[PDB]
Amino acid sequence: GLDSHELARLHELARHSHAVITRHQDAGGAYPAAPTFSAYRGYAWLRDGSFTAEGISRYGDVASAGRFHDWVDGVLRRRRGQVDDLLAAVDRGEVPSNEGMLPTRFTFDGNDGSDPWWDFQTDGYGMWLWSVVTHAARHGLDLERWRAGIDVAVDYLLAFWDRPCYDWWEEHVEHRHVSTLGAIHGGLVAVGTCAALRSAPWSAATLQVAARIRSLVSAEGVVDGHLVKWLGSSAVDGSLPACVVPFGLVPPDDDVAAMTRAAVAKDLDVDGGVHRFAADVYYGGGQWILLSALLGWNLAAAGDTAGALRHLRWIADQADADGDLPEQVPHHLLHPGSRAEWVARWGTVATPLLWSHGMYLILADELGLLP
Repeated sequence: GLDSHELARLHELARHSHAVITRHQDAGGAYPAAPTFSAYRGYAWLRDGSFTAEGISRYGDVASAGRFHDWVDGVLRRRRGQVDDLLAAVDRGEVPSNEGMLPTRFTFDGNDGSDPWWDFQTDGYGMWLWSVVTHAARHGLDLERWRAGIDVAVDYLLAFWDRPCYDWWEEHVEHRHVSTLGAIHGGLVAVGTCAALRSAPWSAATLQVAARIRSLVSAEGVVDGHLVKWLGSSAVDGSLPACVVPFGLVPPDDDVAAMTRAAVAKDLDVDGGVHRFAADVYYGGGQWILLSALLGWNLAAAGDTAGALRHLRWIADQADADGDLPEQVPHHLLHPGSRAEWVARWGTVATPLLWSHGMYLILADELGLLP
């Protein structure tokens, strides 16, 4: 589906994607979100990092991906006691406040980088479980290397999966977001179906809770045949295809998968560039590279190779002169009048965003296009 001109460019963007991610990986193994963006620099997210790590693992850099998993594992083992205390509080009928929960931002030395009152999220822990299991399977690795950190994440998610939290976008703490539920589900199914983990004390529980997540989504997270952004809403969010691939609420051929891809395309995809959600005013609500990649990945997995390629091409067209991929671009803005104030406050849009590169690597690999 690609000529020599396109292939050369796509190959080069893959090589550069690998290079930029590994150049900016912290000494301790964390992947930063964006080394030069004011509001993100100095911090790591499990969400960004897990997708970045999966792109790097697919690319074949076992060493780099492993160092990320090492970093996460060690950070989580350090929270063994915090998690045990949260669980003990629950058992005493004293449910912890959001202010006491595990963090969203991490410093590179594994401390809280932000206050969870303001950004409490559970998705990243689910993503990490998915990521580490997938990596180990791909490369034939012994999960015992990372198991104690897996155990912390599992225990935490089994307790807290059903709690309201902010979405991937740091919005709406009172709601239960389907792509958050989906991320947790993906992680739980990954560990619950992993033969190396068959004897873990939580083995059966992970699949039972995954089933509970699917029940909740069936009851409150599907409208008019499609997934919705949060339980009890009617609208879609551009994150929702992740619920299909990779997180597996439904398979790619399911009607709800098809309808969800179609709804996201219709409501949020403009010319190949996918918006986050209709009300998005962040930088005016631009078109997100990672979301176009996510949709493309989902299209590839459904057999729509042409649609996948169209989204891959759109992403490639957003690379700057150095090959760096921004977080988002303003070719179409949902709320154009809101962009200037973001630029004025926080600077120009995060570029490179490592997650953009990670997602590019995943989509490229899905289409057989890694060099």
